[PDB]
Amino acid sequence: MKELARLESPEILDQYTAGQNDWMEIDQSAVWPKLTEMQGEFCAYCECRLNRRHIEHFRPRGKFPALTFIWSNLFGSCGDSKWSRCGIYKDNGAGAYNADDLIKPDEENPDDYLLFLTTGEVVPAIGLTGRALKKAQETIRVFNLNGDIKLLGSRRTAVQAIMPNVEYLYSLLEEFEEDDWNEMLRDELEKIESDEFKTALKHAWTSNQE
Amino acid sequence: KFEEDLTVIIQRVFLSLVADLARRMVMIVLIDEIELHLHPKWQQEVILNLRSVFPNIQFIITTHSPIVLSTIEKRCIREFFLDSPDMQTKGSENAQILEQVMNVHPTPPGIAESHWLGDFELLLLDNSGELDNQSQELYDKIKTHFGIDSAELKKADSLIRINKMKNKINKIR
Amino acid sequence: EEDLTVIIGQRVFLSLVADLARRMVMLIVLIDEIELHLHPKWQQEVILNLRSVFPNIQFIITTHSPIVLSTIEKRCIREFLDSPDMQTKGSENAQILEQVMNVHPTPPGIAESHWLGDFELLLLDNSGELDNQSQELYDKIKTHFGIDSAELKKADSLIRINKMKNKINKIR
Ligand SMILES: [Zn+2]
Repeated sequence: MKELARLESPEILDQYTAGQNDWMEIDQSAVWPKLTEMQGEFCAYCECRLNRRHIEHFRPRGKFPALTFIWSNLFGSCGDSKWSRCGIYKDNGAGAYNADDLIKPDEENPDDYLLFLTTGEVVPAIGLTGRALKKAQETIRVFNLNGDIKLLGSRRTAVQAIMPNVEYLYSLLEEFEEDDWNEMLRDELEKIESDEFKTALKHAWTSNQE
Repeated sequence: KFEEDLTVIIQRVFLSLVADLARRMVMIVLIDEIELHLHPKWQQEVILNLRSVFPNIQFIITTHSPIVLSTIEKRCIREFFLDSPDMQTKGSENAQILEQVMNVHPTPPGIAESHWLGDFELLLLDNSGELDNQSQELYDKIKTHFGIDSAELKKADSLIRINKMKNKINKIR
Repeated sequence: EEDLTVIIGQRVFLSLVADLARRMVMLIVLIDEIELHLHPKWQQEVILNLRSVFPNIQFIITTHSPIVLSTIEKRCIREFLDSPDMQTKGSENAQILEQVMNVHPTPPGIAESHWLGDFELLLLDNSGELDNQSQELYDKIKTHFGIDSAELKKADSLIRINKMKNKINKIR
């Protein structure tokens, strides 16, 4: 999960208002050119590469009438309805996910409630307690980020294929200077922006801003 | 829905089967569990030996191992509306045709000794990065249960250095 | 040993367990090829369900599957009879395959397997630069495996570590 930034809203979601209208009658081709600008070409919840894409409502469309044509509630998930990860699993799968106890990528930095170890596991952050710990333990459970073998297996490979690359940059740290090494680290953190699991790598590179 | 040459649906016995097939032909072949009583270094050279002897005979082999899959192309796999996978199995490692085509983790999930390494990082990210007593008693148990040569110790000693330098730069700030 | 001895050279498990339990209640087990007809997912939890449902009984099994060896200690592995030099309890099924069974991770016969390693060799044969021949092989890695596979996410991490190595050397 990254910290998506919702800037503007598609114009198409203004001639449609909840109630009389239905989500089906919306031309989703006019929404994607805006979602792709916000979250890039990656899933909002797991940061995989969107190849089988669909539009998900953070709060479902059945338990929350209204908010169905509201821009704030629309994200892009990685499973089309022709799956066992975020999106499809958030509805078919997990059976109780009261929406308050979930991380909204575009309103809550999903780095205070998530830690991506170099083994590809998403464990709650360090030291969280109370309600802040339930948010992490629920977003890791309703958006499967530790219980899907095809995702946990695809993030171990992506986070460990660069582990030898990380160990060298930090190895050549006490020999180099602060400015040059920081520039090299930036260049290494400016290339994961266009790579899968942009945040799993960033946590293996510097930290979850701790 | 089948292919033309291979359709994989996910030594004495194999030789007897080959001899029987050759005798029948000289006078389609749907093998079941091609990897039956075959050491791993006879599974990655079985599909390539079943075509060399028989050039043109459609095969409907069914398998359970991730090794005979690494000698087959993606288009030939048929999971169970059967649907082909989303990775190229031909040439792929026999630890990702298992994870991403058969849903089986590399390390056992039920063995408490496999989690150790992935748990040892947590005891290092909690203490700001440096080692402590509760973490050093899990590093030793990794250096006494996996021997001092193995990848498990080579990854635990890579976490130690990376997180000791990741806390060094953080400290300078 | 005393509990388990694997000598390396769920429905199916049902009848076996049922017969063993019936014989035990009515009153050493030679369990050959405990990986027979078992999906690689049930092979990871076969010896843990036999040391739990049958706590006090000596088991001698015959095995040529890396997964079921990953759930056994090295003290119980008697390969054709000295035990291996690596601990096979919690190790990756790809390192129990290379070091205990002498089977390379990728097939030797498939010429598409010697592409990542050949890529490393070519890239280190030019001092870390993608000149003209390693670039062609890298293009063939992407076109065959995928835009993001294990064989290309590893190839792209070599082109970067080598670039950094060259940059640092040019400064030193
Ligand atoms: Zn996703």
